Amino acid sequence: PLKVEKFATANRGNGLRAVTPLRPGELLFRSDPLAYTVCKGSRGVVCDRCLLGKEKLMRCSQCRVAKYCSAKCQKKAWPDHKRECKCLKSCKPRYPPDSVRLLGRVVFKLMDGAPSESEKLYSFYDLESNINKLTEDRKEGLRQLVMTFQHFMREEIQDASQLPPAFDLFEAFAKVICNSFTICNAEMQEVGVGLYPSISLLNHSCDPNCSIVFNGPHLLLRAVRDIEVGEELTICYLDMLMTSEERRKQLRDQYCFECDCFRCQTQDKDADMLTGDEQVWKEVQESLKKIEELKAHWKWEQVLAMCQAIISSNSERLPDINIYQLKVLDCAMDACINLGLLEEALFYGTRTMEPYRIFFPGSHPVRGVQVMKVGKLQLHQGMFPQAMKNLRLAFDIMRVTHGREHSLIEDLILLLEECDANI
Ligand SMILES: C[S@@+](CC[C@H](N)C(=O)[O-])C[C@H]1O[C@@H](n2cnc3c(N)ncnc32)[C@H](O)[C@@H]1O
Ligand SMILES: [Zn+2]
Ligand SMILES: [Zn+2]
Ligand SMILES: [Zn+2]
Repeated sequence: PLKVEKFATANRGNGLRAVTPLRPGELLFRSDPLAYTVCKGSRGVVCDRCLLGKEKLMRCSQCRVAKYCSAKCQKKAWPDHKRECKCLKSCKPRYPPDSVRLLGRVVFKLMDGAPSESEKLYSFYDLESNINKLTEDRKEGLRQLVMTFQHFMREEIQDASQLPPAFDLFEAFAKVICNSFTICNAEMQEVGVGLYPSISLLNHSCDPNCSIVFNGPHLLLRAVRDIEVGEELTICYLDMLMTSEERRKQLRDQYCFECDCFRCQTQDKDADMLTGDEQVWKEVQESLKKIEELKAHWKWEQVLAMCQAIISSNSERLPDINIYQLKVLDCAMDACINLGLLEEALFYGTRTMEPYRIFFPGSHPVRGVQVMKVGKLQLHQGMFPQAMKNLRLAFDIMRVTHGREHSLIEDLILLLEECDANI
């Protein structure tokens, strides 16, 4: 029996609420995507199917765009790839926007696959589109995505008879905008995008009572606070390292609503997030656009070189509590780890630990994984009591946010065992 249920909220459309009391860590829903694809920067870096990175990937011989970690993944992916394959080939070397490839897989799944378990509570047809709130600028952008879709799908979709009944391409892209999920690997690197329509019932909170984590394309929804019967379930749609002004803009631009929560009313944590000299963090925030772009393409050496230029600058520096400085530190930590610079990684990672405690309150999967990385670096360095403390803290968080059903809990348990045997 389900612990959650769809309901009509008073002023946020449809939502999800608890049917039984919930405790921190309790698994509320599991889902595979209705449809998903690899994101632009991870294309050819991770496997199209399982979203794991490898040093060498096999490509699909027909289109040479889809790439896989194994013969098993390539064969298993063939049904959901067969029709897009003709489209990607005939449109080479033009590669579609991620949302267009995603919507292609939506159409093929809806036309050719059995009804999807991902739609059990809520279907793609049910999804909010926010049409009557879109600006003229947004509508124009969606009209270009429509034509991009029609161009890219020409080989497989000729007319409305190859679409689901009463299927409006404009309205479908509007649904995509405000219901796409960014998929991340175990290390919290962005690797894909997917639609999970039952999960799309969850409304936003800047201080949520639930959390989702991804294990490959599989999505786990867990409570991270006590929740009582009838209480609405919420997740945070946004990066925690954002000011209320930055949250207002993205929630307006992407989700067409204004947030009334306590954090937004009081600009909760804004002042701490923006400490240091404004001119300096303006420039660091500018640079982060290139840094994050490079990182989205796994270009670790260039990421590290840009981050070192900031972290160890000869010009003025920022406190580690500044969110842009914090972001640079994490990018440098993750680069060093992938480049095997483990002493330097531990240096940056340890510096993020107190800012992460402040900005990821309660149980948040992002902080749980960060602490696990630091303790793993400390274990490899022989700092056994210090590693053991952070590994236990990571377990305390990730037992709630990840849970037994997430394979990273297994990896963490082994690290805990290895570190305890040392002690
Ligand atoms: C993923 S859907 C959530 C389910 C949605 N309420 C529905 O009816 O299908 C995202 C949309 O829900 C609405 N929404 C989500 N969180 C909200 C909030 N905190 N306040 C008002 N509306 C919200 C916005 O319309 C947003 O674009
Ligand atoms: Zn694979
Ligand atoms: Zn192919
Ligand atoms: Zn808010």
